[PDB]
Amino acid sequence: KLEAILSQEVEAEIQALLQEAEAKAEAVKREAEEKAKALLQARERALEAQYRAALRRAESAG
Amino acid sequence: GLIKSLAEKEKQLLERLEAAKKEAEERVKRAEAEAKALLEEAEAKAKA
Repeated sequence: KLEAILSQEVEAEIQALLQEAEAKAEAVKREAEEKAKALLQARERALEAQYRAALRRAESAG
Repeated sequence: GLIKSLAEKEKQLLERLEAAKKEAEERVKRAEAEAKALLEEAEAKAKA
């Protein structure tokens, strides 16, 4: 039959789509974690700068 | 044959694509929501 052909045609597209769309929902979850990570790394860098500078200022004053 | 077999099957083959587009979008939206809220927490924290 012609109908036994057709059911294999949907079940084929509808797995490719759902693997593509779990390869976007994975990729985003990665890039966002590495984003979140880097936005606290940069937060680390700032704190040092502002404390190293500050201690020198208060020393020179005294 | 008879065209009523494949006529009323086509309108199920059509549903098999349709439910596919749904669960593609509705999954990638959640991840974007999880990213948005994650990078907001990373501000709330950084500023605190």
